[PDB]
Order: sequence, then structure tokens, then C-alpha cells
Amino acid sequence: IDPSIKKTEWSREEDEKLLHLAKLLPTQWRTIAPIVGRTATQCLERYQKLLDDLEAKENEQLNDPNSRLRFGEAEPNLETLPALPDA
Amino acid sequence: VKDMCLRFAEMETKLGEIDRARLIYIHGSQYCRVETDYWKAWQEFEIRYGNPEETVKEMLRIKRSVQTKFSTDS
Amino acid sequence: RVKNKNPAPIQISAEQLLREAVERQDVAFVPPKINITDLEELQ
Amino acid sequence: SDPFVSSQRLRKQFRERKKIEKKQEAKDLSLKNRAALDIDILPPSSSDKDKALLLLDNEL
Repeated sequence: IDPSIKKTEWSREEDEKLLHLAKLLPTQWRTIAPIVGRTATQCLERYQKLLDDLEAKENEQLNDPNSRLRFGEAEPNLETLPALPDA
Repeated sequence: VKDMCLRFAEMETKLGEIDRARLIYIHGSQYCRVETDYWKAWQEFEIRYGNPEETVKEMLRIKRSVQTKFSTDS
Repeated sequence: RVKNKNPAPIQISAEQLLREAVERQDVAFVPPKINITDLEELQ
Repeated sequence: SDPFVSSQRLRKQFRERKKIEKKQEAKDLSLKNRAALDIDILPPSSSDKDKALLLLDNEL
């Protein structure tokens, strides 16, 4: 909720900063988040999206989500989701 | 501003320099419908002293950007 | 059918909440002014 | 599986794309300094190319 959160689209500079940090500190998103500028959940979701996107672009020309595939989808964290529109 | 820019670019071309002439053409294309006086002489210098593949794309790009600037407010 | 899940054209905003909360106030309480008709109540 | 092999693949994919992107913006900003330009410069796109030869055909 708080206004400090940048919900805009990811700029390229912060994207490369996120890539570099996620390489430097494996896992450890609560410390990557302040340096990147976004929240920890935003950084984790963005990193996962980049990996999935790279896999999708890889399939045209040709990571083991099979381990993540063997179970169901990730249950979204309730507090990080956008608010339901009111009826 | 283009009124003096055109004469100065003609003088520059007479002297034997081409780079600063086109430079001041893009410089003058920045000050500002029915404005054909810009583009007529702009494209005239383009035809008389311009290569097909070397320069046309970027300056036509700039023309499109200027037209979009004009069209943003209406 | 009281099942109009359709998102409202006017979403509730916080400033709206504070404004319509403050709207519960009215003018200052007006008491009938006392009439000093003689000297002793003036005193 | 690999926090390093997979990292390079993301780094590779990003790194070569920013090189071509920095190439354009360095090119366009250098022209505005020598011309005192004040406006954003949009990517060339295929539209300018289609119009370029069409303009060029009437020139010659």
C-alpha cells in the first residue's frame, strides 16, 4: 500500500541491478530489495518472470521447472496481490 | 531564425563546408500548420547535397518526431 | 439480481472517506440567548 | 538448478541487447549536442525506411 513502493514498469537500469544482485547474493531477497529499490516479493517475481521468459525464448531455438512442475502452481501471497475491484 | 540560417548555410556551402550546414538545418528545425517553408528548403538541401543510405533515415526520423510534437496538442 | 459483480464506475477513495466523515459536523450549537430584563440578573 | 549457469544466460541475453541499445542512444545524443536539440528521438522503425526510398525515388 505505502506510496514508497514503485509499482511502475521495470526500468532497464534497475533490471540489470537486480540481475547482478541476484547473482551476488543467492536467495536473500530481503537484502536485495533495498538495493534494487523495489520490495522483496516484486524482485522475486520479476526474477522468476525473467527466467521463464528466457526459457520461452529458448524454446523457439531449441533451469529445471520440472521440479516445480511436479507439483501445483505457486499459491500467491495474500498481502502482495492487488486489491479486488469492488462490486 | 531559418531566414538567416538558410543564407548562412548557402554561404557555408559556397565556402566548401557541408557538415555545419546540415547541422544548422537540424538546429533550425527545432524552433517550430502551413509551415512548408521549413521542409521545402530542408528537402532541397537534402536532394542537392545528400546521400541515399548515409543520412536520409535519421533526418526523416526527425521530421516524423517534429510532426508528432505538433500533433500531440490539438 | 443483486449479483452485479461489475466494477463500480466510482471507486471508493480515502479522501472521500475523510471528507464524508467530517461531513457529520454541523454549525456551532445555538442556545437561545438569555434576556436581562431587570437589574439583578444583569448584576 | 544452476544459480550460476542460468544466471549467465540471463546476463548474456541482457548484455548483448543493451549494447545495441546504448549504441543508438549514444549516437542520437551526440547529434543533439552539436545541434542543441530538445526533443526525444524515436526508433527508426520500418516506417521511416519505407518512406525513405519513396522520398528518395522522387529525388533521383
